[PDB]
Amino acid sequence: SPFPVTVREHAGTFFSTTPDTTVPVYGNTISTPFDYMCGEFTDLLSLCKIPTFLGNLDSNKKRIPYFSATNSTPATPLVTYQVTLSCSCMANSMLAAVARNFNQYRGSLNYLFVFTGSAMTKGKFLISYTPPGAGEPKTLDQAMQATYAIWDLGLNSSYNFTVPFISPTHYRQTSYNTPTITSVDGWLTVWQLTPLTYPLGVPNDSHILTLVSGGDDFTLRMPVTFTKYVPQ
Amino acid sequence: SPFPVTVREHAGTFFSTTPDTTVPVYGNTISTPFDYMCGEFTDLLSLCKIPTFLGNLDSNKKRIPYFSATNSTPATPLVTYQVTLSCSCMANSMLAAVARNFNQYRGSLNYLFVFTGSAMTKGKFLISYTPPGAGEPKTLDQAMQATYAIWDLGLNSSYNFTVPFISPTHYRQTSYNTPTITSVDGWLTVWQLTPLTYPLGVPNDSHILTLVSGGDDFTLRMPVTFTKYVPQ
Amino acid sequence: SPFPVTVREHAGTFFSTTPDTTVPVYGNTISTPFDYMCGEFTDLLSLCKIPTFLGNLDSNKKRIPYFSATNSTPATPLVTYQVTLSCSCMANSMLAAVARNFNQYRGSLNYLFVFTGSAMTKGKFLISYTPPGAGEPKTLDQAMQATYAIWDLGLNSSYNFTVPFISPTHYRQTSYNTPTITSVDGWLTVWQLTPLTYPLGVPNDSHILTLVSGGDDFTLRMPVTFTKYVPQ
Amino acid sequence: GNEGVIINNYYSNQYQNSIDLSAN
Amino acid sequence: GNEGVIINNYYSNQYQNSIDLSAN
Amino acid sequence: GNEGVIINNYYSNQYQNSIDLSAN
Amino acid sequence: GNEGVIINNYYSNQYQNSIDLSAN
Amino acid sequence: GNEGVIINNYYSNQYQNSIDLSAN
Amino acid sequence: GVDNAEKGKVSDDNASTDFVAEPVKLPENQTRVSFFYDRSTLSSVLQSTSDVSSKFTPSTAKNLQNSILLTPLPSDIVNNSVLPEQERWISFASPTTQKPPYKTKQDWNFIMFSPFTYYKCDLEVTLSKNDRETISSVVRYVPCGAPSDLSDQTMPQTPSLADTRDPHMWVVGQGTTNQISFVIPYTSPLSVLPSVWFNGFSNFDNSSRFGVAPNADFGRLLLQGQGTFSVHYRYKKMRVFCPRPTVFIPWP
Repeated sequence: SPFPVTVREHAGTFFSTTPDTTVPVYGNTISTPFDYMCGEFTDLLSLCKIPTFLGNLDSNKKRIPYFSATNSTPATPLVTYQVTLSCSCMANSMLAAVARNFNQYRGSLNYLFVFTGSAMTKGKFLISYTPPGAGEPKTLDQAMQATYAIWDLGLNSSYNFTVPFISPTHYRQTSYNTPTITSVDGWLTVWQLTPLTYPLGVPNDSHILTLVSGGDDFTLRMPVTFTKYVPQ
Repeated sequence: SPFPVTVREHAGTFFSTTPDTTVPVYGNTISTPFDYMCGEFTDLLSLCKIPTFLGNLDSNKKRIPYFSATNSTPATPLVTYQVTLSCSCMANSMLAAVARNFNQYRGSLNYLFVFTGSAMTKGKFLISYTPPGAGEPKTLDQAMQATYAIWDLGLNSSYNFTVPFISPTHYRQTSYNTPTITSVDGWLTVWQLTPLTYPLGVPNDSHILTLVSGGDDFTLRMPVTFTKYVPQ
Repeated sequence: SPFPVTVREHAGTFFSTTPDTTVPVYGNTISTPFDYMCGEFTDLLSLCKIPTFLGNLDSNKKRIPYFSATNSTPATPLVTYQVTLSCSCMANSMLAAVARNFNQYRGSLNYLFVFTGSAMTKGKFLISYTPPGAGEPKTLDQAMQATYAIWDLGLNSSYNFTVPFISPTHYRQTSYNTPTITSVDGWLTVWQLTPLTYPLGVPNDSHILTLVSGGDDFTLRMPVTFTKYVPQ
Repeated sequence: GNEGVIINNYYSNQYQNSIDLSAN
Repeated sequence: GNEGVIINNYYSNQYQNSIDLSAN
Repeated sequence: GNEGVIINNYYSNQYQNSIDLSAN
Repeated sequence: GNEGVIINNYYSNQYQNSIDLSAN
Repeated sequence: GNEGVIINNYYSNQYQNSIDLSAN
Repeated sequence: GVDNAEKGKVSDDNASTDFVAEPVKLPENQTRVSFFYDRSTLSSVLQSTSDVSSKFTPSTAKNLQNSILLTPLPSDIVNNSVLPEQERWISFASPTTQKPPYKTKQDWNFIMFSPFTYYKCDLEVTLSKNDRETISSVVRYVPCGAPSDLSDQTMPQTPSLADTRDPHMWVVGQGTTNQISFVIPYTSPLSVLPSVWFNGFSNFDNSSRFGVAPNADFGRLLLQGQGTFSVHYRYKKMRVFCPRPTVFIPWP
């Protein structure tokens, strides 16, 4: 006999994210075999962990994947990156590209620096991560009072620096209208501890490539659409 | 094959209190961990049992959390509270605040009195609960003919008085348009048995704090919305 | 009690290919017995494997089921069939008739040639299948550089030639607007290796019947409707 | 052919379909 | 609280409800 | 991914979804 | 006669149909 | 009285009906 | 700590490597490719001015055709093609504004975020009428690369689109809810589809439009009946291959 039904108040509604399927109109069809394929990946996090380039500003305000250093120790940081997946600095990194499609993140961030100067060039940098609350570090004295690692040049070319996940909340926002304590987490500044030093016949300026990616315990969640824009 | 259905006469109706759920549009989402939290409570009754302040009238018709007593024994009660969770007297107590959102109650009521006079002040009060039927008690002779307890001042500062649940019905209304035998249950009056007595150098007036709450076997039921009002 | 239901956004839609049945309005009816019947077939592929006639062009542009050969060896192929189930050449073969109602095919194709000349006539043909990429073979030298079989006349009248399924994709389109690498697969050309030879009193022209069909491992898939036309 | 439903047909097989029978 | 249906929820528990998890 | 229904799919798996097959 | 549904009647047999009873 | 449905009530008995209780 | 990026890969560290810290990982799986793409996103729009019982005829009106090419990539009439074909670039609808809408159809969310070279999946399509006027429409689904069959009616006053064995849908009446949804299997003859670019031609004389793969779609949708309908795509059992760059975003 027919079953009595109570039509809910949302009849006919199309839920773009309902966790259910719809009617198949061309079933019993074989999906063209692709067993020969390679390169498949199943988690978008894989992408977030691939170190990608940061956009630094050239002397002519042009965007370049590195910063310069020479035979001197500035009283100010060579570069300053605000730790937000919203930083214009990492706007075109795979990390940010993926994060733009998610609401929150959690975990470590890896800032990879690759020294491209000559083999004869030496020097030491102090990479610091300053948590918020007391503002951006104004001096080396302040920067070294927070989380930091000293990078010494030599045989190995790069330094993998991790910005520890230090937050009042378990998750942090990927973007924001105005900075809040849940969307902005401090700064990463790299200072010149000792001047880049070298012999004669070597260009005064050395270029350090800069990249970012999510660390080992980095995660993103809540799929969303980012603010649309016109390509150019 | 498709199932025959009989669409009930209430199709499309939105039942605000249907005991069923609706469609999830963003599932497989983790609720931000909060295991570190404390202070959680699961029953609103917990609140009803917390003794909260009664609003007594000041000589200038101002509302105060206590009443006065001195070296004399008035022929009339110092205070009179009609036992109704609707009493203007307990209007701002947590008990009444919660009860306003429920239809009926049942069980004991606790009226807590705290003597705030000096340590040198002594005295005895007769707290009486008069069930209805013969009207409010006009004299001490009448008051002591109903349920009562004699409160003697001393080392212990407060007296926890219980208004027994005496009713023709198992449950009683929380509010009413006009008083009925199921919404009004008598009066609680506190009399001065012996005058407050004290030595020289002590202020003549002593203040007794007054509070209410549901007793050990107190319960409320049937969630409802109280008569709205404009805050001020 | 009535069951709460969520009416999907496609209510009332008639799906011509839904894999479900509809309501029976005259059940418990016996299908007139037909157990005496013969000739039943259950797979349309059976039809595709039956060799059927190709349409060759007559000297007056008329369509005939064969081509001519004589006492000479032309520097050009006697016939050229582009391997596409869309070839106008096989347009009226059962293979093409069935394929027109399917989207893709896969597997071998059998081109059957039947020599109808006299018993006194001899000769050898070189049947070649040239995969695409370098265009149609212009000479015998080019044709014999691809897949080919030499057909020698004699006691047995016909030659069953197979066009191997050589494709960049697992399946190939049955038809197309413009030729693509997934809808056109090369050419089958038959050349005269040695001239048809014979004694006196024998007509100079011999007729070779030409047929096509799907091979042993030939399959079709995805039922569709072909471009309609007006019979004539 | 084109029978892709998990749950059994709501109508009896004798009603949903014609009843096939052999005269021998 | 206000869960009065005999048959189980049509949607998974992980989808119908937020997933509760302890960070410790 | 986004499969949160308790009861099995009403349509066969071969109809509801494309049939995955290996050519080897 | 014309009873071709697999699943049992939703309504009790005593409600769906008249109750047949013998007076003897 | 007038309960002629084979399948159990979709709503819990405590929700579909008033809960009867003895005060003794 | 130190490393060498020239290797082609460096370790994925957490705070414990260089400092006195602990891993802080929490389970999460909303980043899985299948889950991420398993949701409906606006991907196309369709418009028809002819009734149900009539002969379907390809038409365009202010950049809206009455048929669609099922592909997340940009599609539109290309060089006066009879039906929409896959485009190689996106153009503004207006010749002046230099602002969207674009004249080309696509799943903006897919184009803006497709960090892979190839993809495989089934397609759940949703078609919705843009206004509340009672719907009365017939839609024909044509498998990838199959004949469009834009023929005449074989019988008077019948929707020519329904005159086929191809999967087709017919919705009409005040009992309906002005929409249609269904799922189709991957039907392309290709094993996997190129998600962004196809570095090659589609024909043997290499005369096609370089950059577009042959039969890289899920078929087409032809519609007849009055109205404008928006289309959504939902990628079922989505699988992706070979990581690649995302669309560049202007520097803030």
